[PDB]
Amino acid sequence: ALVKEEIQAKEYLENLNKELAKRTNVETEAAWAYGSNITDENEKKKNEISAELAKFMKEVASDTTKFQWRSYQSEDLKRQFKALTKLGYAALPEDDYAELLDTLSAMESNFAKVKVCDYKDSTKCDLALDPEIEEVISKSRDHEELAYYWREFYDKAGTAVRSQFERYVELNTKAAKLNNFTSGAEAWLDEYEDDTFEQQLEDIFADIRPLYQQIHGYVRFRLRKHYGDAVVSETGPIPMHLLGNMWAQQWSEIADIVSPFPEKPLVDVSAEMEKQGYTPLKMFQMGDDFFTSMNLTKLPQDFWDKSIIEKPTDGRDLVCHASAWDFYLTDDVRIKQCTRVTQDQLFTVHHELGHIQYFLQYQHQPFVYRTGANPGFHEAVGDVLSLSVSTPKHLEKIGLLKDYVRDDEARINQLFLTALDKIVFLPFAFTMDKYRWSLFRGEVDKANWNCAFWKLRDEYSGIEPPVVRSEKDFDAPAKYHISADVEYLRYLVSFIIQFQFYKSACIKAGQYDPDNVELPLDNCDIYGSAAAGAAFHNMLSMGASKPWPDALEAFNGERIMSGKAIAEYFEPLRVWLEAENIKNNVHIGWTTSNKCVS
Ligand SMILES: *[C@@H]1O[C@H](CO)[C@@H](O[C@@H]2O[C@H](CO)[C@@H](O[C@@H]3O[C@H](CO[C@H]4O[C@H](CO)[C@@H](O)[C@H](O)[C@@H]4O)[C@@H](O)[C@H](O[C@H]4O[C@H](CO[C@@H]5O[C@H](CO)[C@@H](O)[C@H](O)[C@@H]5O)[C@@H](O)[C@H](O)[C@@H]4O)[C@@H]3O)[C@H](O)[C@H]2NC(C)=O)[C@H](O)[C@H]1NC(C)=O
Ligand SMILES: C[C@H](N[C@@H](CCc1ccccc1)C(=O)O)C(=O)N1CCC[C@H]1C(=O)O
Ligand SMILES: *[C@@H]1O[C@H](CO)[C@@H](O)[C@H](O)[C@H]1NC(C)=O
Ligand SMILES: *[C@@H]1O[C@H](CO)[C@@H](O)[C@H](O)[C@H]1NC(C)=O
Ligand SMILES: [Zn+2]
Repeated sequence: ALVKEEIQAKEYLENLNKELAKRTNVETEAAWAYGSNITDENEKKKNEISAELAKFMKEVASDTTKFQWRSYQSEDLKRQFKALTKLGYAALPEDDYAELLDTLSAMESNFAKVKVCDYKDSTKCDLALDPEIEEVISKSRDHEELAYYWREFYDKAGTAVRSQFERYVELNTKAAKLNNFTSGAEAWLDEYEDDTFEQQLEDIFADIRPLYQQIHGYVRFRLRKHYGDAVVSETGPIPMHLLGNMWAQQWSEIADIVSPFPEKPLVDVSAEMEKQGYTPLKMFQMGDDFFTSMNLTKLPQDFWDKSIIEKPTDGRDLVCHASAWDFYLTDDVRIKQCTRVTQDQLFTVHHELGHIQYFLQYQHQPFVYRTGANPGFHEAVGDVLSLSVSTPKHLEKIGLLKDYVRDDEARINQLFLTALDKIVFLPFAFTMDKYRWSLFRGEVDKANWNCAFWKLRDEYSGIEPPVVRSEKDFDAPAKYHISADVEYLRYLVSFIIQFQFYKSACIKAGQYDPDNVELPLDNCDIYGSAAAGAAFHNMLSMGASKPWPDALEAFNGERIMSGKAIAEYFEPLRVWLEAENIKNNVHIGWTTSNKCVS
């Protein structure tokens, strides 16, 4: 009978979770070794261990049918069993799974191994994205130089893997259908446990979209004054190579030429960091300090012993794209980052340490619950601290910002700078998954795959390639997450919910009061706040033990994902910018791009 079985089921789950953690540890070590050191041998090792774990998962999913788990009284036991039924790629036949792994490593290794020739020196051909190409994209204001590096990178990181990407789409679809999802889009969306999640995001995006259009319009206007009308048109999409980022996902690198008040201070602490002799180690130690200051968990010795926080100086190939790793034991957590001493990198350090903190907070949970409440929660943690670190308030405390006067104009500059990262990113993030969803769902014919990408980038972000592209090119995989098969919606969710977390943490810290002019949201510093840390502890320690609205409720008593907080943060900017665009007769919106030939 069911009472006796449920008791047996509890014991079954307890043992199985511990077994799954141990088996996943082995897979994770092999994946770490490959990412840290790309070789044919490490690839083979990584993929063979994954195939072995996949085989075990199949047996697990099969064994769940021996339990009447849907009949059980315990919501907790039912939730754990449900988690185990979800095979993902491991549902594929043995041979198909092996082919998918080989396809995935082919794409990620291609991305990681991209090298281009110097614009001025065709003999020097060892320029990698990180740091060489990204340095040019972020710093150069020579539009032809920028266009050169754009084309070279997209051709090598994107177009080169079209056939592998096509096969990946086929196998991802096959896997999804074996799990009885319609496509990989539904498989990804399942992580958010909400059948209205897409509509919710459409509604939030629509509310914020008008603010994006104002920022876009103003940036385009300012770029015209810098580059001239031969390079930037008033009415067309912005040429994306001028936006300071390879994918135009964040525009903060061009703040010095588009800032509302160029005669007033604009926060850029990179120079001071270098002057004061900052190192990657110091940046991570400072991140550690921020977390512990909030009464959260200190980084364990394994982190310091085993992390890679600087680009290796030997000849080896590796994945330099920053990442945080859980090894599913106790206190074995690691970061791999090719750390540079810049302001932007200080934020990346805090982002990655947010992941690490989440790992530490939930490591006592059973294996199946050792992940984020939803993928967006995991991405949000570090960014909440980054919002605080980025404030003039905090940066003055740590001696990185000197002789700063926070008048009305300096505040607008700072808000605009933040928006160049936070608002600009929203349409970008949405398009990454809108694109892949449309491919997964079979909504775009193979003949139209590349122009379908640029169509979305045009429709949502109002940006376009610097040169004419066609279906002979394939540009999507030039973005890491697309080559590496990492779901992107997590970042759209994060950029919305991080402001919900930040607003609440700031209120708990006594750092934000909407009726107090001396306590504005955009200058809140949660450093040293045990009350803010307590909220994080309450939420993060849950892991995935409960549906995400329960995790949000543990933080601040709310159960709904909302664009209220992000709009509240930027409201003073919205008011000022709307007026400024009217004052300067700024054209808003854009004509359809001519840069992808069908
Ligand atoms: C995705 O969706 C798929 C459906 O589109 C689904 O595939 C189905 O899974 C079913 C398993 O749940 C499976 O059902 C079995 O069918 C057997 C006979 O199938 C043959 O004939 C069919 C035509 O009539 C064909 O379509 C098939 O291809 C086969 O040729 C049955 O023999 C079998 O039965 C046994 O099991 C049931 C279930 O028992 C349950 O558990 C306890 C006992 O442990 C019961 O007390 C309880 O009541 C409960 O029912 C017993 O009742 C029975 O006595 C037998 O022991 C069973 O019905 C089905 O064949 C399969 N395919 C199709 C096309 O339907 C996938 O599983 C889904 N995938 C995922 C990941 O969810
Ligand atoms: C730097 C960061 N890395 C990823 C890593 C994703 C990942 C998942 C699984 C395996 C390898 C890498 C992360 O979320 O930490 C990142 O890609 N981020 C942060 C914000 C937006 C997004 C971007 O830069 O596109
Ligand atoms: C990289 O891997 C190779 C074998 O694939 C190994 O011999 C070598 O020690 C590794 N290099 C480094 C720097 O760890
Ligand atoms: C730190 O957290 C613990 C529980 O994790 C709590 O009991 C303690 O009160 C906190 N310290 C402070 C100063 O709030
Ligand atoms: Zn992240």
